[PDB]
Amino acid sequence: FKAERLRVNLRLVINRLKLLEKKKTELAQKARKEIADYLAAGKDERARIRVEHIIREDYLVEAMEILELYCDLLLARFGLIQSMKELDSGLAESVSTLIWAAPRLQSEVAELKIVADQLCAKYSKEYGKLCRTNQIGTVNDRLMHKLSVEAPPKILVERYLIEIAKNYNVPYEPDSVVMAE
Amino acid sequence: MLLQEMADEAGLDLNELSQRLARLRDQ
Amino acid sequence: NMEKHLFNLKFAAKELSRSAKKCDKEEKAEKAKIEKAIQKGNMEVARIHAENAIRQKNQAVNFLRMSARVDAVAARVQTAVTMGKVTKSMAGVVKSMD
Amino acid sequence: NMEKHLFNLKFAAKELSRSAKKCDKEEKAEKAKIEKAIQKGNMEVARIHAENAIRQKNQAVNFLRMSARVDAVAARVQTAVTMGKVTKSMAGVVKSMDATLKTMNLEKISALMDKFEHQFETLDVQTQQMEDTMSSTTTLTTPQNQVDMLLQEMADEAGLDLNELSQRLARLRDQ
Amino acid sequence: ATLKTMNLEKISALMDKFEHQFETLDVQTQQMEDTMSSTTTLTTPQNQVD
Amino acid sequence: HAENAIRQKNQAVNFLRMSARVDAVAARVQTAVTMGKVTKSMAGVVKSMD
Amino acid sequence: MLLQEMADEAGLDLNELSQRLARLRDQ
Repeated sequence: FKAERLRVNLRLVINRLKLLEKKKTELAQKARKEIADYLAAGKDERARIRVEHIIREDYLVEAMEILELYCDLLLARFGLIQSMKELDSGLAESVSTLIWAAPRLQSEVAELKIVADQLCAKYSKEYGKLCRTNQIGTVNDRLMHKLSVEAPPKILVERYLIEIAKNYNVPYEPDSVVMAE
Repeated sequence: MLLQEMADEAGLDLNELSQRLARLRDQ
Repeated sequence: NMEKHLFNLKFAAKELSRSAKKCDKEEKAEKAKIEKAIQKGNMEVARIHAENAIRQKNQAVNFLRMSARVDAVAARVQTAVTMGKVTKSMAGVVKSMD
Repeated sequence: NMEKHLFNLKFAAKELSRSAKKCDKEEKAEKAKIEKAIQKGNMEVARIHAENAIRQKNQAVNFLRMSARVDAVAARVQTAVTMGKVTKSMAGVVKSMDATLKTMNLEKISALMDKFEHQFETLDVQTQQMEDTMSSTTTLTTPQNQVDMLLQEMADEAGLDLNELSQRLARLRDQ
Repeated sequence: ATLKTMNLEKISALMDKFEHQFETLDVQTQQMEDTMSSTTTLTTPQNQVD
Repeated sequence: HAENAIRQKNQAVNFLRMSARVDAVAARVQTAVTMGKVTKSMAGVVKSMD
Repeated sequence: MLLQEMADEAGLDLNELSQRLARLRDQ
């Protein structure tokens, strides 16, 4: 385990997350316009897939915001990392989430895997790849939900479509079966 | 915005939401 | 050796400044083109030229800031080079006077 | 290597822009031709020229958008090239400054400067003593009394201003 | 090839090194200037300049 | 442009002060060189006259 | 140590105990 390596990788992860969330917000605007165009036509069951894409990306942007927050938290309390040998309570959440989410966002942010390495190679109490996955039952549940790979609720998709239609001056008749239940 | 300003200046015509979507995401 | 690196740094700064100027000029031209296209009624060509103009504006600002940064770094390196020559000369003088 | 690719990219962008301009011009011409043909009554030639005009319009718009995209990419690549040159130069500067500051560090520099100061103070002392002796060597060619008198006469002549005892001392010595 | 050779880790370290080296040079310049001034004080009296 | 102007002003003042310091040092060294030539010549003269 | 230093300088990556063992040997 190297400390300065972890510091540099944390700063890089922060910068990368900033860039990614910016450009993802922009792409989300453009793809929302695309969904509005799709709704202009009679194609409805396809706009639901497109808006699934959109809300997945939005969950992802929120999760990246949370991860940037946690990385900056670790970077603000880095000396408290170097001094102690076991992490305190103030850093349990950050370390846990940054180790749990690394394989999730490993493709988007590469340096995150190095951060996970330095945070797994520094600890031995319930640590190590195997024990690091075993002791991952203390991560932020909200971030787990944002990065949860699951079909979003249908009613949520209908609400997303209703709002986009209402904004882009396009008519849309929600599926009452899901819109009312 | 640039297109809107240029149109309005020329007098012719051409032929926010994120917060509501976030509030909806909070559920 | 370091003098060559200083020369390359100053050259890169000047190149960035020139590119910023050129991009500002191109923005000024694309504004004329978008005005023409909005007169003709072309919405898509107006969109294209607006994208080009905004891109040129932003990249010109970026090139200008970048050239400012490289100018600061090159001024610092030039100061370091001159002071290194001075320090070497004063070391030689100290040896001879000793 | 990358500079060549940047050059080719910018050349392709300019070519696309030129082609878009040319296609717009050709559309403007085909509109004249279709007007003529619709005057003559030719329906088929009017159809042909309308197809040509619409095609030229659409392909000109496409070429324009394509040239915009290639322009963005080429600007990005040019930024990358310039920043790569800057980064290489700053790496070279870092290496050279590392070598130098290793050889000429703050300790050595401070000691060298203290030595410079002390050596030139010693030289200040040498100069003072050397000058005292140089003056003591030639005192009968430059009498103080004559210099004082010359200065007094020159002042009085210029009208401006400047800003014996031995006998009393001898009488005192006799006691 | 370049980003493999000059990656973000190496670039960040190189820039931290640049900053620290030129800060050290800032210190050297200050001290060198203090000494340069202390060397020549009888040719440039503060009272005369004032 | 304000950053550039302020930076150029400050670095011009710094360069001017730095050049003044180096000018003082160079004048001192030139005095030392001339006096060294004079001292060498007077040593040679002393030897010959002896 | 040489490999670690060369790696860290290149920025890339590569893909004490005796005292504890002696204390264990003392039993």
